[PDB]
Amino acid sequence: SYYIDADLLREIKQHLKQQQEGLSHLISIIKDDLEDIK
Amino acid sequence: YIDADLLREIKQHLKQQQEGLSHLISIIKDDLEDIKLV
Amino acid sequence: PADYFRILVQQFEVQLQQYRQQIEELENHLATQANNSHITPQDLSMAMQKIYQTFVALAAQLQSIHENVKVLKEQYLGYRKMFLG
Repeated sequence: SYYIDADLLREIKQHLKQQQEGLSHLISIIKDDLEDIK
Repeated sequence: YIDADLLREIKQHLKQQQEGLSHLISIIKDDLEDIKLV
Repeated sequence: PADYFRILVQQFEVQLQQYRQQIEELENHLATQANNSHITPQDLSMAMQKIYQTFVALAAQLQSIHENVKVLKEQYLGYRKMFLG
């Protein structure tokens, strides 16, 4: 048996969806990845 | 960013996970210790 | 170390290693400010859901380990009453 606050967990989900990412930045990360892997 | 309130939320959540596992580990340790005591 | 005991110790170590890696990967990301900038908020949403799925597994194993050590004590107690009084 393990106690963990579920209200806090879904609260973390909301804050993650609400927050949006700059497309221009989102692409810089993708580029960097492809390069960093190849 | 990332937001600081969302950080404190995450930290609190992960901490809750550790406390949960640690609690179970404590029960196991008690069981092992009581075995020696019989 | 029978099969039941061996499969648990092994299945319990693989989840332990996963959890260890996932946490360190996340802590490092949230460690420095420049580090968070190298990941999207939806990467966290992943990591979080991944670490939790592992946590649930770990918690299940630790629980079953508690159950095993419990029957160990009971059997051990059974034998003692038989051969030691």
